[PDB]
Amino acid sequence: KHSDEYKIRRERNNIAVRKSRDKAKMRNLETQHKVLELTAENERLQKKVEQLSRELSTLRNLFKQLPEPL
Amino acid sequence: KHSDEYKIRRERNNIAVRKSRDKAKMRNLETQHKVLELTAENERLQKKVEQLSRELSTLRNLFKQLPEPL
DNA sequence: TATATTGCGCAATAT
DNA sequence: TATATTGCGCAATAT
Repeated sequence: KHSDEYKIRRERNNIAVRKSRDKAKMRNLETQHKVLELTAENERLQKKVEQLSRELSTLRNLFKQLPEPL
Repeated sequence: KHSDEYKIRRERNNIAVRKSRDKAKMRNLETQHKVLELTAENERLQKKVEQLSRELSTLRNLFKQLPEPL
């Protein structure tokens, strides 16, 4: 339209749209950051699992003969 | 509204834009799905770490004054 | 003469 | 009389 109330409401909506779009950009960046954090924690936990496995293999490899006197 | 070539170019761009925006929506869904998958794998790995801890503590808890005949 | 992506406004809709 | 979100077109830009 062309009324003065129309122009002010449009100006305000354009402001809100810019704000909402900027907020969505920040959310998407936060989602990317979360993917990186979970990937790092996944690699930490998997290395921890493997570490425990390697320490148990060495614990069983050398164990071979637990004394059986009789 | 410059020419007939203008109208066809705009029609083709509107098609491309709708396609591009749909592709972005599917990409964002893929990122959400990835977050869920990493979250599930992180819970599986943390449970595995805790299981290995519990099986080690109970192993050494029954371990007591293991023979030292001197 | 091609499609793909993106900042912006609009209008409809949602809160 | 409020802002927030979203489908769509436009024009500029990128590939």
